[PDB]
Amino acid sequence: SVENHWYYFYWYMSP
Amino acid sequence: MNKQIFVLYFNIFLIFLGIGLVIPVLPVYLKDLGLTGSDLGLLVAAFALSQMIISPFGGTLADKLGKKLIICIGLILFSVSEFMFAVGHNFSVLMLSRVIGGMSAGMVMPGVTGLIADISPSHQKAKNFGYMSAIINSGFILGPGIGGFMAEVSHRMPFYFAGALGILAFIMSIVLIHDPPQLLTKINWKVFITPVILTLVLSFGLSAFETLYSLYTADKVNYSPKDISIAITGGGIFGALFQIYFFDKFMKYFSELTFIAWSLLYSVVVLILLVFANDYWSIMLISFVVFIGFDMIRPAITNYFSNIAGERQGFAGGLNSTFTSMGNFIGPLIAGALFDVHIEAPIYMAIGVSLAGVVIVLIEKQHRAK
Repeated sequence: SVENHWYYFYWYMSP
Repeated sequence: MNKQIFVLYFNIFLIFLGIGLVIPVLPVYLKDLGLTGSDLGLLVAAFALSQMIISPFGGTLADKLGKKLIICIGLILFSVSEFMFAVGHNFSVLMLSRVIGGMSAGMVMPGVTGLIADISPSHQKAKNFGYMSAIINSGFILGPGIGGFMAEVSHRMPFYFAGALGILAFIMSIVLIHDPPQLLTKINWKVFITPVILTLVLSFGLSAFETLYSLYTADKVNYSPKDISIAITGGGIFGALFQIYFFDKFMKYFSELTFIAWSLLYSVVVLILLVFANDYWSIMLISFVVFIGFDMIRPAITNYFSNIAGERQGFAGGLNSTFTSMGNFIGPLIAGALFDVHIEAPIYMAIGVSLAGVVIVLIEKQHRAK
């Protein structure tokens, strides 16, 4: 699903 | 462009105007009631350290609860923080206000970056990042530029104005915005080192110069805040104009590393030229030159990050912000102590950090060539 998750200090895009 | 992106950029700009507001007044603030330069550096250092401490928790919270709500709460806390600064009278209340403001900034920014990344497709994850960089630099430069100006009448309302601006940003953002783990292990982090040190250097130099300039020029030439205002505004405008209207022209005839090295040499020479100057008009002219020098490096570093990251632009955009905060925290804290031990020491450390950057550029380039 197009949605971003937050790791430490940066966002990363779901597959 | 959709207005939502405009307001998301305006939030960044407001945060970095808050981070830069204090500098114009800095001498008269605490050399009228009996403080020293150490705490003058410590104030802005506390702001940036609060930002650093708080960004992870704020990011995570925002991810687990929402972005618009976090952004609005952040803006509210920033406005409250900035209004608290304008009513304090001792050092502890000012320290608490700066820490609160750091908190608001560090839990604002993750929401704004998340929303921008969520609204920009894969074809706009570079142009919008460049716009973010540009807005951050413009806000940081123009913070003092406007904070000096209205300080001349009713001294204690450049934070009143900032508070009012902040609540306006709050209400505009809530009304208009229509928004109802092992990845590291793979990473070699053996190429990311030199862009990280370069952005650390650049942030250190810019923040330390901004911190030391007001104190030095008020001590030697007895600058009123109007003079510091006009110097910083002119500097920033000249640098931004030279950037926008000649960057593409210089890229055709150099490489990124050589461009950065020559810009750094230009910066280090203009700093000593500033040291030797002892006149009002002279030191007024040197500001334009020094900001022209400092405005070139940042886009080169952003392009370097973009070209090395490849697909995962978020990682580079996060490292850039994290180490920009690192520089913004470590610069003024050292600069205050250096201005305490001597008068010309902060410029000497600026020289040193710039030459450091030159040397790392040189070594990096040498070992890529070999």
